[PDB]
Amino acid sequence: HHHSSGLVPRGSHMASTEIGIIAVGGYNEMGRNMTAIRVNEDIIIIDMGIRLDRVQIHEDVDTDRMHSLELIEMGAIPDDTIMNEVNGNVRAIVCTHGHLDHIGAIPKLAHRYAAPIIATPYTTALIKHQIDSERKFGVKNNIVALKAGETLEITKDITIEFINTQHSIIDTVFVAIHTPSGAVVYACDFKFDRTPTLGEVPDFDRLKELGKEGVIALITESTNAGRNGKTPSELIAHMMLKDVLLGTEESAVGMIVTTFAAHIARVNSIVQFAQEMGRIPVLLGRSMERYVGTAYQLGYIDLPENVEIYGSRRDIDNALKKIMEAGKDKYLPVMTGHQGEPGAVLGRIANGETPFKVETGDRIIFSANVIPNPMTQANRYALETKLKMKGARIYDNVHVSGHAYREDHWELLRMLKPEHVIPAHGTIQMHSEYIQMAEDAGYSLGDTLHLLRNGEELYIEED
Amino acid sequence: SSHHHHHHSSGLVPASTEIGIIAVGGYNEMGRNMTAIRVNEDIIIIDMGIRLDRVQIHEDVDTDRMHSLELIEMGAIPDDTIMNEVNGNVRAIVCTHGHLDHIGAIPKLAHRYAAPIIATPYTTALIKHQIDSERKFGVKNNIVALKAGETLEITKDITIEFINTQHSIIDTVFVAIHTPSGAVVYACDFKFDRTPTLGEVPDFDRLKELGKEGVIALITESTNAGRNGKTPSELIAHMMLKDVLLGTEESAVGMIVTTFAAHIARVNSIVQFAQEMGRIPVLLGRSMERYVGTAYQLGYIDLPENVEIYGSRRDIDNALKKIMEAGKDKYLPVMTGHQGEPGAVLGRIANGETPFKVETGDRIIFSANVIPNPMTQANRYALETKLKMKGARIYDNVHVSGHAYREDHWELLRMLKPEHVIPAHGTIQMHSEYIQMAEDAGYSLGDTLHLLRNGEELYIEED
RNA sequence: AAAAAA
RNA sequence: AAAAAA
Ligand SMILES: [Zn+2]
Ligand SMILES: [Zn+2]
Ligand SMILES: [Zn+2]
Ligand SMILES: [Zn+2]
Repeated sequence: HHHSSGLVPRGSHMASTEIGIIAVGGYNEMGRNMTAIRVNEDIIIIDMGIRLDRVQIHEDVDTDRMHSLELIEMGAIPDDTIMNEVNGNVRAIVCTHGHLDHIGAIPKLAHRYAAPIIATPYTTALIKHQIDSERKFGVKNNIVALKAGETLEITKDITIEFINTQHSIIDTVFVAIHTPSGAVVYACDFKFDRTPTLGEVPDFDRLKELGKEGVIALITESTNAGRNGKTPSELIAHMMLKDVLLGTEESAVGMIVTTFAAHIARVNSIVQFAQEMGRIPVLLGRSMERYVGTAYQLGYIDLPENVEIYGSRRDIDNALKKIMEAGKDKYLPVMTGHQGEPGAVLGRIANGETPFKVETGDRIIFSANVIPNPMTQANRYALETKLKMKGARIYDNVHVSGHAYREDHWELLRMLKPEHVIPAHGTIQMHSEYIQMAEDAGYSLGDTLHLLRNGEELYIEED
Repeated sequence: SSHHHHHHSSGLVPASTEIGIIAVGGYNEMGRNMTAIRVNEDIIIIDMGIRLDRVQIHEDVDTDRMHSLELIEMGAIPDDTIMNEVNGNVRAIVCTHGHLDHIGAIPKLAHRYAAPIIATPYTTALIKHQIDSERKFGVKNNIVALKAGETLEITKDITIEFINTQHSIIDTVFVAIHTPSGAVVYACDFKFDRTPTLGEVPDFDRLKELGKEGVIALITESTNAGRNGKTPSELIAHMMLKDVLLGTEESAVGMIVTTFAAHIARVNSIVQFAQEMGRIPVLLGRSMERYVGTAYQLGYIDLPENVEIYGSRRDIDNALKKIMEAGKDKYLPVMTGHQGEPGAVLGRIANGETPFKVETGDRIIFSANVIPNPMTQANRYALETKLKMKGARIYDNVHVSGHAYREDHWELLRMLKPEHVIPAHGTIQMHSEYIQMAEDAGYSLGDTLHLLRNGEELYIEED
């Protein structure tokens, strides 16, 4: 009557953890990133960012005076009101680095959470400055510096680990949240760089170790997952910049370099080249003085003792007057204004509001890309037109990306071996590209590969 | 009553040379370049090239068997019949380098001119091979090897000087035709590279000397004059390739590199990297063997004694079978097929017509660009689809251009100080970009800056 | 941005 | 691909 069919060994389940991946902002767009990681009833927030272009489309703005609710209505700050309906209490806010798409919304949203703000030293300095620049939301959260390779136990069941990585700003980290059932890894704004000009090479060994210890979920940026191959190293930008600055038959012509003030590796390269060219490096711009000086006071960069740094309008105008009468061949001005921002040094120069006069053949080196949005594109077009009309020669895009490419994401999937993968930090189109890469690696959409929209919670019941 | 005055000039001399710039091919399109420089009745032809896409659009066509007139009707070679209306006798044919857009039409057009063919040693080797495979015209011009930095006296009034430059193939030169009234400089397919991995740095000193001695006219390529800034050095391609090949956590996976067979510097880099990776470099492909062997056999490269080189179908299939049974992680195959050419090694592999089987995770590195015309785009798309469907990971465009950018052209204008400038070697759109740069430098179109079409002769007289 | 092809 | 603004 009855035949035996077979046997199956049932596994043990010694620890049941309910994980929640909550997408607050930056899953439908570039900017205003915010993620919440729930471990049963505790919540770790990662990255309260701003979306700058939605600010730029309104002329009468002054983000500093606006309340967070209007900023949410504008879509510039993550709509974190969904947090009142996530089942848990926030125990920490973590920021992976100091870019505004990760810390820009801190002074508008952090004060409502009874939780510290945990970040790397440079990031904590930048967060403190960002909060100090507003006196409308009095945000006085405890601010904790956690260095890369260090751990901090936030709950008996939750620990936070920073992993060193590379990016277009120093002191970027992966975040690993360790839970009774494994690790949740957050990797947004990262880049593998085996030859960085500043810092150490990302911790591939620890990444393999984490992959072997158990990763429940990987939250990772999708920004350049559609660019084939691997990201070029910062060394490539360094060498291209060296060739533009030194490899020329027009040594004694005027030269200006503009780049991101927070791109400390790039700025460091530029000032060392200045020493090679026999020119004095002159950093111009409030943001230049702030960011480079902060880096210097934390021991992140070294600086030649002939460097000159001016952030004040009249010190800047005076330095430019001194440069003009001493000879532009005698200095290398590194200044703000690469996106044509009004009020930045290069834009005031282009408008003739300056003692510095651009002449035919003067070289202007944009060690940056143009941010692909119509607003910044219009500003850069106006600035470049003005500079070209005064005879300047433009060296654009002397630059490499700060984001992992498709094959970098492939390698990170192979190292971390996550049970689940969640693309973050982009549009649904960038997520599409990531999804096709992840399917190539074995993941399945809606099963182990998850497409989230702003305001959605993915629940993971890990045995 | 009314009165004024004027000084009449003397009709006396304080012996007249007429210069002619004749555009035959390559001024309306990419490919089939050919220029004629006339000094009163003597003519120096520069570059009889082929335009390959006009061949590719016709099904199953044997250019080697075709007459010159059918090829001209196809648009695939310069229409030199206009030479029967130019008042002079051709005294020399000069080729600036061995690319097919400069030498491909030689076995169809050179034999009708009572003149030698003058080129650099490597270029002469390639020309001799090109003639040997010709099967319709009996070509018996003498081929004279002239090294860079040497001069050769062609007529009582005309000498030819080669100046070394950098390009995507070794032994490229500028040509300076010295006449009684000054020099005519031809600079097509050149690139400034202060750190080349092969050859010497272009002779900037001689270029300045020429500019000060007197240059009547500069004929120059416009190919990338619309690219802002300066061309990245070949060292950049070298370092990107080094990082792709060496910078990975997947040491023991299969890797295949494809690149231009004539890019001897790139191939040299790849083989030295193979030595670093602990793999055996195996060059596969008829063109690979021909070009690399000619370079090695003339002392342009050195090669490790473990290198293997196979141009024959069965040596190739045997080497691939040996690679599969010895382990793909133990070899670095450098092969033809980067444009998806049918019959090339990579294409036959993708078609599964070889012992080599591509598996998931195998890396295919195109150290090349996709040539922007619909035919090669279709071929590369088919090849890439086939490779991706077999699990390959694609690293594309690990590559830098071999052509000067806008500011490189600016500095060459500043060095050579030509009286007249003539853009060549591109479409009228590329010439538009050049013209806009040259107007920035003081030239005026139709006066000292001249946009010529195929089949036009520009006259340059003495004041 | 000018091949591949034995 | 996330600013500037003494
Ligand atoms: Zn960032
Ligand atoms: Zn970001
Ligand atoms: Zn060429
Ligand atoms: Zn060419």
